[PDB]
Amino acid sequence: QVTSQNGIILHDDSRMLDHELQYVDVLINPNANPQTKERLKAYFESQGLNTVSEIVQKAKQDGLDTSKYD
Amino acid sequence: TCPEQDKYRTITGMCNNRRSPTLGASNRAFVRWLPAEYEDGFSLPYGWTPGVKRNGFPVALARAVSNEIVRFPTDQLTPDQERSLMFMQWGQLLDHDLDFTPEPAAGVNCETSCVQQPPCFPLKIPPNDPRIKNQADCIPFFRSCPACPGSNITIRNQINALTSFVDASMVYGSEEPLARNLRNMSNQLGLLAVNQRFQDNGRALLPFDNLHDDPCLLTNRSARIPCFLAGDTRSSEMPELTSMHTLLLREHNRLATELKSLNPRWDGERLYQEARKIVGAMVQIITYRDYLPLVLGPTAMRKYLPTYRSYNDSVDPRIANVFTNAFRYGHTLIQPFMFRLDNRYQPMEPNPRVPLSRVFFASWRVVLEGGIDPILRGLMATPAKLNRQNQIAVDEIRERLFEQVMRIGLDLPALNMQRSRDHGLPGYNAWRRFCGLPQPETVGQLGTVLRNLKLARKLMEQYGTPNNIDIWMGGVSEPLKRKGRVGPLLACIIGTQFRKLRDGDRFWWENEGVFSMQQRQALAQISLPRIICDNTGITTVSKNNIFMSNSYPRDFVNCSTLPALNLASWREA
Ligand code: HEM
Ligand SMILES: [Ca+2]
Ligand SMILES: [Cl-]
Repeated sequence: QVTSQNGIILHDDSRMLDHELQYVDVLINPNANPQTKERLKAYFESQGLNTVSEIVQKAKQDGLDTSKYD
Repeated sequence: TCPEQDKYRTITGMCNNRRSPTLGASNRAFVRWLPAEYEDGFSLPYGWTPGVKRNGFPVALARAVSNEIVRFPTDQLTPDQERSLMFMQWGQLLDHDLDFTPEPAAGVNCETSCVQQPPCFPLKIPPNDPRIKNQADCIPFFRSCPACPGSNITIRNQINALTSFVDASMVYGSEEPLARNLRNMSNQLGLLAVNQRFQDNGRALLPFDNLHDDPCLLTNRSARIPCFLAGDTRSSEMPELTSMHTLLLREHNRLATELKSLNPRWDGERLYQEARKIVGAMVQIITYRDYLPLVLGPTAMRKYLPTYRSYNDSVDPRIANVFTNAFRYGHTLIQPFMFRLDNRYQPMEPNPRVPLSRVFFASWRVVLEGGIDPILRGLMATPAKLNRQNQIAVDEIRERLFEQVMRIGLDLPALNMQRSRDHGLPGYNAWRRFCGLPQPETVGQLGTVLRNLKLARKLMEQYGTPNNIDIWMGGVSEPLKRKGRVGPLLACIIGTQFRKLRDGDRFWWENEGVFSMQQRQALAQISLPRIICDNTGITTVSKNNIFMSNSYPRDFVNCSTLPALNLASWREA
């Protein structure tokens, strides 16, 4: 899950990515494309992030800017 | 358990070969073409116990070999007048499709300590080192993770975290979680995710990765640009590499966009898989039609890469342990600067020649100092360094590797030799015998293999016998094949591995059933020049062969003269 070469950590699979936090904007959009909204809820459910609040908490815990989600 | 119908490769490479479904899949052990040679017969590298010899001779310190044989005056670098720096760069990008050998992260911390205790195998410092005056210091080194960890019953092997197939896995990933992270899940268009905060003259950049101690930030603390995210985890290691990943990401999205216009009913998955399948074929074509011939030269190319007949499910497509070390030959092609050229192929100011030691992990230079076009034009119109027996590798990588992100500058050539010992790779003569070539036992024989008695002496003085020469050091020491850029030993190892990757790949693009006849006719027209035209602001590009052309304006043409890939035959009936 943590890959490193020559001491330097190059990737940590357990850290949330920034462009994926923006998928929350689809989950909270009441008028979002219902087919896409369901795929994103399946995707996050697969990672053990089952509520929008669990997504946000894990983003903030991983150093991302979770303003916009007060 | 494999399906009997499947249109696309798996992300992990599982099920490529149906009777042996782990072959070439990711996170399995390298294959051994020869048996491991460890100091204790199963795990400890030669050079581990002070005073224990190898075949009756003392183990030369890797850093002393680097100092005495590899070092040379940068003054005297010799440009290769028949190779672009793009020849170097394709080589690295390709390596990152084929192999990555995991190691543990920072008992004792191998990064700050010089104690030899597992997993640390630090390089000790020879007396009178030109750079490291404290002989009690060391260059840090982590041993590669063992394939069967915690076991003496068995002989140590290492892991390949990547799909061995030439399948564009440095774009799409080699494990399914990361492969989903790379995709654009905001829609059904089949796209790779692009950076949301920055753009390169309105063209896509790679997304950002999320690292706790991000190294790209240390290279410029006030620019606060983190490392990029691609299929392979090393994509920010240098901006020339970043530019290639960025290039292929755009091409993916460009092809998925055309394909949707042609097949409006296709869902995102189909679009992603079809584009991914073209990108894969393009990496295969550029590699085997344009890159490998200029590595091996014609003789070796005909001997080790005879013409494709068909898929053979008895061929083992795994990467050999030895290949991960031999294919590092391209370190001898590295120029000590990154060259950026403007839209008239003239030095781009303020800094058109950045020393490599200040571009490692410097993702901020792509975002803030002008995107990927100046970097790509530097690659096409700057010559690669030529390998010569007294000018092997430059000090930017021998003295200053990762200087900005690390307590001490690493020595890449010395790491290659320490890494071959970590991996229990046999020495020079054993690989000569595996390749059916003369094994020199004496200095006069060695001088004749190399056509250089002066270099033969140096090697005997470090190693004691040609049996103990580390594979990488012996391989790059050989004189170059005609119209090629490696000697016979590496030509054999490299050619043999690429033959096996082609013939053992069920999804090789020429294999019956993969593409239609009309698709294979269309794919023959692709070229890396065209792919540059379609996805940047560059309108003048190298003429085929991109890897030979290196001089502006002599070697260049206008983009309008290059036909595009015709996607007509992907239209569904
Ligand atoms: C920008 C130029 C290049 C580097 C910078 C660079 C750096 C590395 C490093 C740090 C390693 C790991 C070192 C170690 O063993 O401790 C490394 C490994 C490999 N390289 Fe390097 N490399 C640069 C450039 C190239 C080029 C042009 C190559 C061409 C073939 C190339 C190959 C390789 C290979 C095959 C490896 C081994 C990878 C593995 O982990 O399995 N590199 N490079
Ligand atoms: Ca691969
Ligand atoms: Cl091997």
